[PDB]
Amino acid sequence: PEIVDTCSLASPASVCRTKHLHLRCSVDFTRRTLTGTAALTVQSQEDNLRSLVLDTKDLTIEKVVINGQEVKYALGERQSYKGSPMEISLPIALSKNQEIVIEISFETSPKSSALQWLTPEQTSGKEHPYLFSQCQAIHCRAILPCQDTPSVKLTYTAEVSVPKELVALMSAIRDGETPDPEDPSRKIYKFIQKVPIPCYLIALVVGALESRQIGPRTLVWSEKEQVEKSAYEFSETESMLKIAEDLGGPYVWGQYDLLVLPPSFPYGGMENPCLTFVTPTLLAGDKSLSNVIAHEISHSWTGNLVTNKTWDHFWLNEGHTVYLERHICGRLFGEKFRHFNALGGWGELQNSVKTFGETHPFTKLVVDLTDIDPDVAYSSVPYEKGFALLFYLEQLLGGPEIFLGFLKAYVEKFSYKSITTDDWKDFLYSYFKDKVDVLNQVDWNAWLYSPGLPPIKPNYDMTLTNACIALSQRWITAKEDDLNSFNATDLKDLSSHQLNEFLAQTLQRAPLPLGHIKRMQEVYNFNAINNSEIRFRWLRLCIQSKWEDAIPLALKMATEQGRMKFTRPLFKDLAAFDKSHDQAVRTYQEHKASMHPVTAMLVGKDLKVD
Ligand SMILES: C[C@H](NC(=O)[C@@H](CC(=O)NO)Cc1ccccc1)C(=O)O
Ligand SMILES: [Yb+3]
Ligand SMILES: [Yb+3]
Ligand SMILES: [Yb+3]
Ligand SMILES: [Zn+2]
Repeated sequence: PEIVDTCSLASPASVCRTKHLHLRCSVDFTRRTLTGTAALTVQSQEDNLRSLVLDTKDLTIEKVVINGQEVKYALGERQSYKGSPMEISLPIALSKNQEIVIEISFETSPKSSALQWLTPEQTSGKEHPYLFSQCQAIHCRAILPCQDTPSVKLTYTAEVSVPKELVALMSAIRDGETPDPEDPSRKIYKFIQKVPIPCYLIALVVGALESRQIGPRTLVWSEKEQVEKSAYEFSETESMLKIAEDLGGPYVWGQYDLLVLPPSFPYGGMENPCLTFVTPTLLAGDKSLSNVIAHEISHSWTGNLVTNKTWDHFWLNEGHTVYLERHICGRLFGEKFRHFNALGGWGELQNSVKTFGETHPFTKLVVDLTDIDPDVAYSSVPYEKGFALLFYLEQLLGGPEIFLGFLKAYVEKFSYKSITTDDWKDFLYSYFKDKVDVLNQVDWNAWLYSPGLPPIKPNYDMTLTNACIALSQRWITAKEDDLNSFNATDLKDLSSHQLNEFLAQTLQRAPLPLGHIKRMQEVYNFNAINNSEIRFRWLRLCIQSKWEDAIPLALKMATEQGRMKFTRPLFKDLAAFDKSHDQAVRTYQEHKASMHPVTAMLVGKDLKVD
């Protein structure tokens, strides 16, 4: 069974493996560089090992030290988004299982794709700068030299020097703080991660952060202006951790803290161990976007404990996490609610497949990422096709209680390891050996490796969806003389989730006639709704239906936050509207230099600019 990581230029785990990183760096805001040493404890997996190769991207290497002396190394030629391989010549050949420590002195580039450096103007407080990282999938190599593949798990410690007014946090347990001996305007924050993790989980923030406690093992961190609102928004967090522990087994990471990032954070959430990062666009005021916390919590088992061996197997991380996310929300709010969210996810899958096209290779569950940048291929597919496959399997094999038994056993089986789809499938067959005849009914080749919508759609309870579908059908089939029958009372029995689903249904049939959209604004006043998911879908419906009044609203939401879920389609829709096209491109050009580097790249590709 031969499997190597095609996104990594480092020596693979079969040659050598990193066991520990001790990181000592200083955050230089004047220069937008992180400077320090990465000491890697590396274990040879081979006899007579004399060299090894590490991933780097846009790093400046000052030197490499083993056994107190400088050693030879060479940087290869850059291999586009993969970066440049660093070969290091070991001073003494290693036997199998021998471990050494390699200390690499390095400096990042200001344009590190792992990092966003924010001026004071780009923060809430307006007095201090801010830095955050995002290493998933393959940007850890833009921060430090490493075997940048999830097929290798290491523990880590780190000492981070920062201006003394600021606070540093990491994906790790805080292990104290002191004044910096070599510069008193500074502080050193120390950190310890005792659980082996893939390098994509290394995370760093530095900024003017304050914390508030919201449960026995949870602090919320943000700038001061966001603290009170974040505490309320994420108050279900401890109750979700308890349900998750019930489903997954023991939470092993100690703390579960939340960090609410500035608005340019590119994702809804990122499951950094001990410190989940979230977008401030979750702060709807009513806890209605909390499925995102349920999702990040669930990664504490599926993803951070049982990890995909390479990114071709990313659905293992996300499809399982969505399956557990939806169970948490099902426990809190009922089984009809789990089916409603499950049925919504099928529609998001329809969208993604329609968008790439039904034979596009990114619509496959297991993807081949050789020479594909993971950020380009990134979509809802591994989430929703992965969830669809699990929910189909749940229904085939006897229901949620039985399938949840399999999930817990799966996590116990593969804790602290990195696995492939074939490892998952083999264990699925082993666990359900008394139901192999059922298992053999599944069209594995189609579910796993075929493009498009899955060969079979699961059964979904429709109770909560029906009202959404009816209202959306009323609007789609309305003629001019029917617009007067709509009224704000149409919405009185719909939850925010149902309103969001009404908009998703209607957006799938966009455009609507412009008079319909204007009437919808007259009677429902969707312009007033600040809930980001609902506002996103409503602005998209308005732009796709060619409402000029919506252009400044859509542009302002595209640029005042940077969650890619929202920014990328808003910009794409604005460019596809002839009236807003020149402005969409201009606004992108003007904002580009102060955007997140990955977001800037993808919006550029979407708009075909550069
Ligand atoms: C498209 C994008 N997706 C994410 O941010 C997900 C990232 C993730 O998988 N974290 O674990 C986390 C997530 C999971 C489920 C719902 C929303 C967000 C987004 O929502 O902005
Ligand atoms: Yb300690
Ligand atoms: Yb009529
Ligand atoms: Yb150009
Ligand atoms: Zn996830």
